[PDB]
Amino acid sequence: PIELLPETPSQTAGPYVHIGLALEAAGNPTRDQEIWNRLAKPDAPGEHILLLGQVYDGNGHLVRDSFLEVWQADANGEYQDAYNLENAFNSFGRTATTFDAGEWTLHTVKPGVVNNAAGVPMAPHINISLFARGINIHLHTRLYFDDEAQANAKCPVLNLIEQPQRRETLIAKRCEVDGKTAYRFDIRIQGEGETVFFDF
Amino acid sequence: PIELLPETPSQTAGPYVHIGLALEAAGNPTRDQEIWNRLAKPDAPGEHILLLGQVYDGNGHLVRDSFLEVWQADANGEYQDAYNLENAFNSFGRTATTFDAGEWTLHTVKPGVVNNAAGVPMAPHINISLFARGINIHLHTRLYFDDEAQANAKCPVLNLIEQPQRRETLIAKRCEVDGKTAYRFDIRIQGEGETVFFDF
Amino acid sequence: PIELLPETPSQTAGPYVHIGLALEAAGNPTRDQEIWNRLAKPDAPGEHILLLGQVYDGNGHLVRDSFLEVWQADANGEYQDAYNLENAFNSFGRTATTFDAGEWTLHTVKPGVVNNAAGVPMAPHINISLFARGINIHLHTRLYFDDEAQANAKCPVLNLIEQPQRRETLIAKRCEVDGKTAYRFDIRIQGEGETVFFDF
Amino acid sequence: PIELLPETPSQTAGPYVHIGLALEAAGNPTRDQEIWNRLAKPDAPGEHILLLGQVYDGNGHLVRDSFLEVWQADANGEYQDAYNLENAFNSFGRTATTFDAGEWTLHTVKPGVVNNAAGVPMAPHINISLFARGINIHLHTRLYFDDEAQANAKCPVLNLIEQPQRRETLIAKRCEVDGKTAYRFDIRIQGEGETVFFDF
Amino acid sequence: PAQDNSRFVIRDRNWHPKALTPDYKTSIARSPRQALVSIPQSISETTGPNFSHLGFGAHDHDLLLNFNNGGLPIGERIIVAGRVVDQYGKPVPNTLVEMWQANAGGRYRHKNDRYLAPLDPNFGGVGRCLTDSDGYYSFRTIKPGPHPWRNGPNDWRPAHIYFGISGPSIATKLITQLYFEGDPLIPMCPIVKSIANPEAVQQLIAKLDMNNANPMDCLAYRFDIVLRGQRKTHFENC
Amino acid sequence: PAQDNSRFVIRDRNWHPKALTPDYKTSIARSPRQALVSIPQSISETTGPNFSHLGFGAHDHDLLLNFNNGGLPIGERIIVAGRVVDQYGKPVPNTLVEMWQANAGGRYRHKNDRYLAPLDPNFGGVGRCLTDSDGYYSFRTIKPGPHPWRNGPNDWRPAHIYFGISGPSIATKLITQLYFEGDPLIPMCPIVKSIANPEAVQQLIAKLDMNNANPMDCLAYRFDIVLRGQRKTHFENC
Amino acid sequence: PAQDNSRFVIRDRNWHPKALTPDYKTSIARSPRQALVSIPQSISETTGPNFSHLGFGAHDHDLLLNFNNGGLPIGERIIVAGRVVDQYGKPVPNTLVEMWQANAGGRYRHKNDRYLAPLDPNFGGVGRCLTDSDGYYSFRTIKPGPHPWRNGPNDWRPAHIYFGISGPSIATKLITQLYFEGDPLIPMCPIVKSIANPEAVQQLIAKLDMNNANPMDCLAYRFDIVLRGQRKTHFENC
Ligand SMILES: [Fe+3]
Ligand SMILES: [Fe+3]
Ligand SMILES: [Fe+3]
Ligand SMILES: [Fe+3]
Repeated sequence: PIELLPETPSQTAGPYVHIGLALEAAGNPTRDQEIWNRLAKPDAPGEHILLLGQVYDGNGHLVRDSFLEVWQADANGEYQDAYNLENAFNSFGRTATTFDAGEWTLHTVKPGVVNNAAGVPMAPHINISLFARGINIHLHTRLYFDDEAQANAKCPVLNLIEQPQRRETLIAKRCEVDGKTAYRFDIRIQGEGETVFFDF
Repeated sequence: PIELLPETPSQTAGPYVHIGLALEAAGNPTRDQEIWNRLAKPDAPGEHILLLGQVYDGNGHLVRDSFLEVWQADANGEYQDAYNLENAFNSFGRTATTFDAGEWTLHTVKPGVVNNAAGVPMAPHINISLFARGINIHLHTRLYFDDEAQANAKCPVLNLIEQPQRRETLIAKRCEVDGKTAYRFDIRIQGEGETVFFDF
Repeated sequence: PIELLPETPSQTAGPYVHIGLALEAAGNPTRDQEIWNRLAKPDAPGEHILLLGQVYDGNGHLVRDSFLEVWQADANGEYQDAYNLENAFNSFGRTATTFDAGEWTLHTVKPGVVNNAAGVPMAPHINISLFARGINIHLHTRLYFDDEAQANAKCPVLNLIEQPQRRETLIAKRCEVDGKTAYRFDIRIQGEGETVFFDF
Repeated sequence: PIELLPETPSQTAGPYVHIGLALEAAGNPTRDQEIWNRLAKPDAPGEHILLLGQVYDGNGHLVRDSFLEVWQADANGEYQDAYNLENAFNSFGRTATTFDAGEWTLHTVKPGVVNNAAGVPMAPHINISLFARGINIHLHTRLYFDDEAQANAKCPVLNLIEQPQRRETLIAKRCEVDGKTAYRFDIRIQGEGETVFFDF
Repeated sequence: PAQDNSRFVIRDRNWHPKALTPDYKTSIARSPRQALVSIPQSISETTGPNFSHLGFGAHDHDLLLNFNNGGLPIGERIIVAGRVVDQYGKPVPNTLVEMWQANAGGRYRHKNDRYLAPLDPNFGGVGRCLTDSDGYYSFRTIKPGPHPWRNGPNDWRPAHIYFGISGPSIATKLITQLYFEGDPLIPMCPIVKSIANPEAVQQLIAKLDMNNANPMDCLAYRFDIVLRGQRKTHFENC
Repeated sequence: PAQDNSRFVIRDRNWHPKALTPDYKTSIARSPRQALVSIPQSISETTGPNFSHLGFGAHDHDLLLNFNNGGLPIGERIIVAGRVVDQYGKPVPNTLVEMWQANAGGRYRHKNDRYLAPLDPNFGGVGRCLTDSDGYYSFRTIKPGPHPWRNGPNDWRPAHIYFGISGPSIATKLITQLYFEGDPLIPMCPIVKSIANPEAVQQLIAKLDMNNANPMDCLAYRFDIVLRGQRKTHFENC
Repeated sequence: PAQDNSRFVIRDRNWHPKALTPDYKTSIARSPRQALVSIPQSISETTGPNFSHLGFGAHDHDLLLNFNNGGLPIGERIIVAGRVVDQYGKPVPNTLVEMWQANAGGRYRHKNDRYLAPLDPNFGGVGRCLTDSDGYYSFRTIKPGPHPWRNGPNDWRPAHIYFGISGPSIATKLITQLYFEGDPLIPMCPIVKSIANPEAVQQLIAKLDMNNANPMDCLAYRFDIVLRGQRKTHFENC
């Protein structure tokens, strides 16, 4: 058969990933421009939301060295790829769990609906990639919203998860943190309540 | 050493097994004669019973596409191998889980006692072979009866299972379905309460 | 793919074929029973006919060392495989061309119609196999009759010959020899008027 | 020595060529635009002519399944390569033998003179490529005109054919079809009167 | 009735695929985590159904004719034939061979298959027969097409026909899959690769069999099946 | 108009099949017995039609949709794609690629084909396209089935698609046949074997191309085509 | 009467010698130039004579005794024996095997042979027999000598015995030549070399068979013969 050049193989991001990719989180000096966890400035259109979560291993213990990358549509359902710190909104961000701060946070807006390649609407979601010591190739998942039950039930991506119980692992829980709208999204890498991870 | 011709290797029966082996269930027309789940005519000697069960994977979820073959002595402890739809009793039959509820059923008689090769009586049992998508080589088990506790305690096959707790997984529970004597035999392929599977 | 034992390869019957297979024609003593050119005794049912012919090479020169075997139905269209010199009719015979007698002859009856494997009638024919010096594997042909034009035009075997002109090479010419019905069938191995040869 | 990538090897166009390249002839519906045998609109400059011919195998039998491509200068000696069904003249066309009569036809104009690479005029000619079942790589030839005898005698391509007798095989015969000027160009693939075929 | 009068050579469960073969994703949750428990052969295991008295329809072995809704199925006409023997080379006569498959485009006639390739109105995809007195079986069918499935993101089964064989006892009964000589999907398939030993995989590849073809009609493939060796009992209980 | 401004590398007529290949029976009477006459390249041979202004229908390259009589054709959904380059490796853009084939069962939609395998009411078997500006072409179709033919008594063509490619001149134009990776009929076919060199035969075998497949939809095969090398003229007439 | 109930595996005409093998000079004018026409097997081709009731003389298989003119023939006393089977390995019982040969000096008992080596007054060179119920035949003879022939200017046939075998049908009937293990003339002979495949040539070389020799009496050679495989019809006319 036709064999292309093989992809460079993945390796773990290791225990010190934050020195390269999360400088403030590493407690190290930052450069003038950093890619971090504030996707939306106050002036961005849409519903401003705080996202937060913890990451657990297969023994139910906190992962205190994770690194997360996120990719989401703006409130209108458009992906904005022109990354610029001057923008009121960027579709891309980074966050982390650390020894001092085991709960990651993101400051963003709720994403609008995006159609799949067949033109079927997907429920509002944030794409997440998870990296850490012990993780040889990053884990892909999606954060959906518990206040989008009707859309979630019809999402062509959630519906590819064979078991309804596992679909529940991708639904973040609305709450309030310091008087602002928030959603909690915990990830369980292994075992009881294991978060669904995707391949694509 | 002496090496015979190797056996043809097993493969999974796949998710569409029912189109070759359970035609009614595939949603398809049947042939004049099918091998199915009614082992006994009403005139067959012995105690007429319903067997039923559900099959669970390692996550506790129903296996909705399983296919089961059974082999049992008649009420007089005789294996009837000359398969015929006109027989009062067939020792062989087939069943499959319903896709909605996942429950298989068999209509039969309670098997009589047969001896092992050393002449020791085995407790009344049904030999079962389980096939499905995800199962690369079929799983062998035995269904014994909870109202045969004295015979079960002395069965030379049950006593080959090292742990009493695991022996309990092979004991079907007497119940009533539509007011008729039945025994329920659930199979757990993996994990908590995992059913004993045999090699021979 | 599946490869069977290979067939023993053919070789030419050579210049002295008659010493083994045509003893009288070789001018050598015969044994008590010989397989020769009289398929029909006078008492055989059907139309008694003489067949005769010459064999030519690619330069139009007579082949004076050929050996021919023939296989034909009786007048009723039945093949008679129980070869016996006592029989009024045998379906099998042998003839030859020699230095002294360059024209072979056969004494037989006109064969009846035989259906092909699809049940379609073939025109009356004699199957011929031709052997000689210079012929590495024997050549198969058929002798049909010029007074069977309607049947010949419908024969499923003649109709597999793509060109009508080549079909004419298999049609023997009715004549009279010493006041008896005869057909002449010349074979041209190569070149102008080349006789159709079959593979099956 | 220097060895380039090898050319993809030819194979026969097969007996069903017409379904890909001569759709009308396959007995099939045509597409909106087809490349076919009318090279000239009525307004095309020059002398409008019909070309026709039959194709013979080595046994003198019609080749009923042949497919021909032609390439010729327009009346002004220009090769029109920008193929378009709206053009007054196309230098390229296609034709095929009818299955009953075996005769192909082309509607065109008489080509004007073009020079060879050394600047020597070639006599008016049509370049032809012949494809069919049994032809493993197409045969190239040229059709010249019998009323251009002076030009033909001086053509540097015709004079590369060593024997005058073979040059005659490329000379089409002026005739009249339905009262209109035509030239007949029969091709004999093999044997007596074998048509000259070129390599270049 | 049936009697206990033979023993069957123990299976090599490293020649068969193991239960847990995670690249075949559904096997992860449908594989036991505890060891199988070995038990000695008794009459329960060394006997099984014989199907000599099962009534077969005229076309049960002929998939070109057994789902006839006005025409022939579309696709590559093939005979699939072979012999069932045991590990000692002994033929297994009068044994039940069942087979099922997708159509020429890889679509199954099953309510749960929603692959976009169309059903064939004249193809059902199921056959059965008994081996003859010399151990040979024969079916006529259409070569199935490969078909995609929800495993990895671009996984495709090679062309395959499912087989079930009863044999002399419940100890010999087997389900397997037949693949076809040369199919470039075979080395890539995680279900084929559930079998760890490459020589075992070769045992599932049917060979083109021109000797068994009907000229101008259908091709043929040969698939021989080997069931566990059967021997008489010896020196037992003494 | 066209101008003479290039030369084409001379064909290797021992790499191509020869005319007389008697195991392919029809070649015996349809092969010249006289030698071909070599002639130098002139404008007549070094020019040819360009089809940039030919009007193509929307589905001309898509055999799953171009003979639509109410449904999809039955059989293995495949993309057949590749690149046309010359012997120097240069892409051949905006060139005409035509293809035709039998259906999934080896039956041709031609009045002269009476093979008993049925026609498919939604399959015609003809495609065309132009290569793009980088030399690439693409078709979507059904994998054709093998089919018997009246050569020897049990001869079968491997699965094959006929290709015609125009290229820059009448000197480059080619008809060939594409075969499929692993097909066990390839080594047995007298038409394949008209090509004497085994390495040349390999050039006609399309490779399975999983990278180009549409998951849950269709597989893909890659078939690259090499036309005669084209060079500028040099040192002529001096 | 005879019935059509079997089919015979198609011949490999590249395993057999081709018709035109010009180093064997007589083949040049005695080879058809048109292709053979393939036809399907019918009762005409799949039946043939059975010679069970042909009457054999007591010495028809024993060339040491069947031309007795007062003494034994001069030359190497040998048994020539073997089995006739078909390509599936099935024995061919009660089949007619005829053989003929030159004497110990390469001289044939035919008026057309004027080779200067003398005739042997007690040797005729002709044998026949039927294979037994297990497919075995046996002759006793003198090993034939090589002989010169008018092909090239110094051509010599290896020692050889001609064989004719009927088999079950006119489709199986064969004439061939047996050669002898080690004969240095075999690689040089243009008749042997009419067979293109060297493996096929090896099939014609009889092996010295000391196991079958009579001590102090005669040696023995083994020559097994394989006729076309015979199978039952299947799936015809449906
Ligand atoms: Fe490190
Ligand atoms: Fe499948
Ligand atoms: Fe000789
Ligand atoms: Fe074809």
